[PDB]
Amino acid sequence: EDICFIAGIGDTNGYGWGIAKELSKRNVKIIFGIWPPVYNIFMKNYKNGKFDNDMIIDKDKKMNILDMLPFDASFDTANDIDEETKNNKRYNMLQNYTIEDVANLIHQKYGKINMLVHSLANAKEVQKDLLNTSRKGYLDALSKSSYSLISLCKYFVNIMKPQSSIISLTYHASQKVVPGYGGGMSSAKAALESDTRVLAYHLGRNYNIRINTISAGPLKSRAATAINKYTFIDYAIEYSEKYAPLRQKLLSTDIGSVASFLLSRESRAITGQTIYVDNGLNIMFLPDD
Amino acid sequence: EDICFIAGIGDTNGYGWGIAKELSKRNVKIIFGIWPPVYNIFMKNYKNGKFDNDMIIDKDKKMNILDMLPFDASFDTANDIDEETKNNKRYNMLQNYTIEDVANLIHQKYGKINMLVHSLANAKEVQKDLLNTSRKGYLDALSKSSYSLISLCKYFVNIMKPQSSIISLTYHASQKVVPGYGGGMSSAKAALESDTRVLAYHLGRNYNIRINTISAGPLKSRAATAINKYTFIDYAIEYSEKYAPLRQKLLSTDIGSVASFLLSRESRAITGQTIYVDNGLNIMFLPDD
Ligand SMILES: NC(=O)C1=CN([C@@H]2O[C@H](COP(=O)(O)OP(=O)(O)OC[C@H]3O[C@@H](n4cnc5c(N)ncnc54)[C@H](O)[C@@H]3O)[C@@H](O)[C@H]2O)C=CC1
Ligand SMILES: NC(=O)C1=CN([C@@H]2O[C@H](COP(=O)(O)OP(=O)(O)OC[C@H]3O[C@@H](n4cnc5c(N)ncnc54)[C@H](O)[C@@H]3O)[C@@H](O)[C@H]2O)C=CC1
Repeated sequence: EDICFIAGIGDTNGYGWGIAKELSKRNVKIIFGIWPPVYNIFMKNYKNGKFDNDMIIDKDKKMNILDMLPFDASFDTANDIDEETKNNKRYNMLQNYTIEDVANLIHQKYGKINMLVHSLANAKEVQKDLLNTSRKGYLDALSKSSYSLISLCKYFVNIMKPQSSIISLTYHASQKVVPGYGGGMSSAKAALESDTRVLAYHLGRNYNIRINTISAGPLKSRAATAINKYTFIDYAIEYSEKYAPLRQKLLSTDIGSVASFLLSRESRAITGQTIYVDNGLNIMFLPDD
Repeated sequence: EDICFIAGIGDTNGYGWGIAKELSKRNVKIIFGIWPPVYNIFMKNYKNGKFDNDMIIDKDKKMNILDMLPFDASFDTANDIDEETKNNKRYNMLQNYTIEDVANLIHQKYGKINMLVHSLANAKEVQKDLLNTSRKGYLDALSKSSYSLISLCKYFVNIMKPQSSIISLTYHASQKVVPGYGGGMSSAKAALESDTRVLAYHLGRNYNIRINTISAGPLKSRAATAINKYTFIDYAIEYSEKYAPLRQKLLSTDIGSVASFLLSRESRAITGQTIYVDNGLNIMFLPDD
């Protein structure tokens, strides 16, 4: 029985969904971690069957979601919750949404898991360029998009089985400059990739757990659409579809099937790596046009 | 009907064999390309059942070998083979072993294939360090170990279906220095890796075909043993098992399962990449003890 917790899903148009979809093809139980502010709305859409078609698997089956829990990557433990949030309308009717709390919650209800997916990003000033990003906004991007991975590993390793696997999503902006990806997001991804290597060492040596990161190509999702700089995401997609070695549309399931492989034992020898799933765009220097 | 041609197998102790074994789990037909000098010995052992145990695939499956053909990567076409090798004791009783001839041969007997594996390397002066390698020895290593890939692509591309996949094997000595990996082999691996990217562009744009390379960890194979440096290989294996993030023996089938994934459609969005399957050793800078 393989159980996978996916941190970072707010709809069916992101990478988290493509990953859950592909893992279902392999019969793995899925648990969603939903950011509190969109939890109730997500449950409403779910309950009203708005995701039904999106849950049908190729092999003529239904995606099996074990559970859906409110989850906020910016809070490590219960005593980290501040006043302003502890009174927020969207957080009031919710409890146990901190990293340690969800880990205890999952362990208590379903036992130990063996697959972990970090699929979340957030930066307050993603619209501003690096030079004009404030210290507060910069640290916010790193806390939510980078440190969250470290904390997830620290708390979930206690409820994971040996030889389990972890993955996260990153973007090439960390290695090469892409104008438009601001707010410290490029910085956060750079830390994520570096941290993945160091975590691979500690997790590998002490628990025999693997951890890799997938560098994906452009995907018109909510997080992306909110980067605007006809917006940043529309440009990257068009560019990728014109100049990438492989001229085909990049689907969330393309990252999903690769994630599925990295999360399985088929890849027991791969760890601390940044795997590119972008139709090869990253190998290009000079375009044809 | 998936058909894969594996170029570079002289026994069951190499990566070519582990790859063949893993591909058989997915029921893909295997065609072996055997270097002429060792063709007779290999057929002899196979015939006398000296590989029957190695052909056992976990699930009691029996490795499915479609065909076994003599093959020499140093010759592009029939009129490339010199008089000497032509009348050589080991080549006399054989024919159609050049790159162009095996392609036409496979096509004529089985039609188009969709999987190509370049699993060979060779260097006359591997025992010498770069500084002391002659021009002749250097060009020989590149000719046999690097150009062979480009040539294989040129002739096999015509007998491959769209969306097919190609992989080769490389070693980290191309990116970082490992004393002992001489004769221009480090050079050859560097070329192969760069060529993999360039070919991904061409193969991808014109044939919608993918090509990637696997950077494997140390394996005590025949080619590896030739690198007399208690030999280079024993050191590398011992060093990998004591310092890699994942302390475990690296099996040929570990590279095999990754090869299998890259050759299947599950990796449609990956191309031109160098994927490390080395228990994570490449991410380390300073060893522990
Ligand atoms: N869309 C793209 O073009 C690319 C995306 N990526 C990465 O893929 C990952 C997922 O992003 P997408 O599928 O693009 O977008 P997405 O918008 O579907 O997913 C991001 C999720 O993070 C959640 N989030 C924000 N702050 C949170 C917090 N404090 N706690 C928990 N959840 C929180 C949101 O609810 C959202 O569902 C991100 O890490 C992103 O950087 C990597 C390459 C490209
Ligand atoms: N063993 C190791 O530690 C590592 C090996 N590699 C690569 O893996 C690939 C396969 O090597 P191994 O499994 O190590 O050794 P192997 O010695 O079993 O296989 C190489 C094969 O190439 C064939 N060969 C040599 N010249 C040829 C020619 N002109 N035409 C056709 N075949 C020819 C040999 O018969 C041999 O079977 C090589 O490209 C090697 O560089 C990459 C990382 C590590």
